[PDB]
Amino acid sequence: MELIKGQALFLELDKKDFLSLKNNDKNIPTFAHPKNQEKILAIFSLPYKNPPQNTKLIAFYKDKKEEIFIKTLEGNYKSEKLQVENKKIFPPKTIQERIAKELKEANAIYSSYTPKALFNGAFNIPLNSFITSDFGKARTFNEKVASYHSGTDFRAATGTPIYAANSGVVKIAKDRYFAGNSVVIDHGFGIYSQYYALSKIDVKVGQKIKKGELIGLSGASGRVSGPHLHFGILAGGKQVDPLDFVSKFNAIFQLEHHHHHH
Ligand SMILES: [Zn+2]
Repeated sequence: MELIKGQALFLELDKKDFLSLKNNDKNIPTFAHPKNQEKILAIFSLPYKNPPQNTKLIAFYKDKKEEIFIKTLEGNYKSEKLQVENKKIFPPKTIQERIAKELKEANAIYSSYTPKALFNGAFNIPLNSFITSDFGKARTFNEKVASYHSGTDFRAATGTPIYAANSGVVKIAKDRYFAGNSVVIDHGFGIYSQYYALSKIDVKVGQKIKKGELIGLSGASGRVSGPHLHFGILAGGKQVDPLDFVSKFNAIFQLEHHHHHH
């Protein structure tokens, strides 16, 4: 199999006598295929940054082992040059404790696995065909610093209402240093959706949220300048192309075949 770096893949395996799916030492959790009761699923994701050239997974069954080979593809990522506030790439030493704190909090959330579906059918995606910066765009900040885009940016006037892409539990709902007013929702199965750069936050941590419920208003408080929604997905432990992820998830989990938007 082949997978573009920075993308997720839904792996389908026989359910009968299955024990474990392992990358190297890492256990990859599995969950029931929602339509085919002879199959189970796992989410496998490749990092955008420094991915392996090839991956070998092993599925352990009671009486056999199966090897799954995945070759990393480079894809067709583009690039942009951006001017940002200097503080966003050179934070003063005195604020780096706050950044380190917010990193530890985020890591605790993403390393906590919810072994049940909190979502409800397909993810909604924004009704918006003006992507100002796609996932994985290579970036040069202020002519000298490099990065890559870890989510997808949609042109939106400040104050555009933002609705949860699916049901789940809110895990983050505050201003964070780099990407501003931020909401993160746990959907179960290690799937998290992210909404950054907001001007207003209308949810609170621990709140159960339904698909299509208002979580805030779009803003211009993010790392990059300009009014936009930053939308992200973390799945399989990695930031992945969120529009691509939603397309693959929805093909499996949608309850109706119609168009999925709020
Ligand atoms: Zn962004």
